[PDB]
Amino acid sequence: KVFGRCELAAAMKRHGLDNYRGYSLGNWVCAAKFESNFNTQATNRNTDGSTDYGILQINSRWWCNDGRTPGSRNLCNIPCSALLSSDITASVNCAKKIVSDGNGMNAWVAWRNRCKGTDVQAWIRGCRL
Ligand SMILES: CC(=O)N[C@@H]1[C@@H](O)[C@H](O[C@@H]2O[C@H](CO)[C@@H](O[C@@H]3O[C@H](CO)[C@@H](O)[C@H](O)[C@H]3NC(C)=O)[C@H](O)[C@H]2NC(C)=O)[C@@H](CO)O[C@H]1O
Repeated sequence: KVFGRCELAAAMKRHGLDNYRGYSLGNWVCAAKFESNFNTQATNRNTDGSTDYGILQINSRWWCNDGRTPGSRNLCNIPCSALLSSDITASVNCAKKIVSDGNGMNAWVAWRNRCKGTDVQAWIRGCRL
């Protein structure tokens, strides 16, 4: 499913992401935009052999099990395919664990390079929240 900007904002808010760990909603929407272009089915393989999954491009080396990443840690205890669902619950629950792991949102390379330090509030402009 390819979410619309405000549609995603609403879903993430509903799932408790607004200001989770001090990160406003605009940060999460900006991250999803640049990580997957709001597409829940997005996947991208990395050089180390791991793969990033879904709306928030969660990596198989640490967070989920895809059965083909030797050394995967599976910290969110879920098959990576669960992160591609049209329902973002699994992705959100796992993201909460990731952002709490010590490096905050820096865990998302696109957030660090394209969202961090920008006016993220613009990402939720005009949305009925
Ligand atoms: C969204 C996504 O999946 N992002 C991936 C990153 O999570 C990953 O970065 C590495 O993540 C691990 C797990 O959070 C980091 O290890 C943690 O480091 C912190 C502080 O340094 C420490 O407090 C934690 O104990 C430790 N976690 C454990 C359980 O070992 C690790 O530092 C990150 N590596 C780097 C280079 O930032 C990167 C890299 O694989 O991939 C993203 O896709």
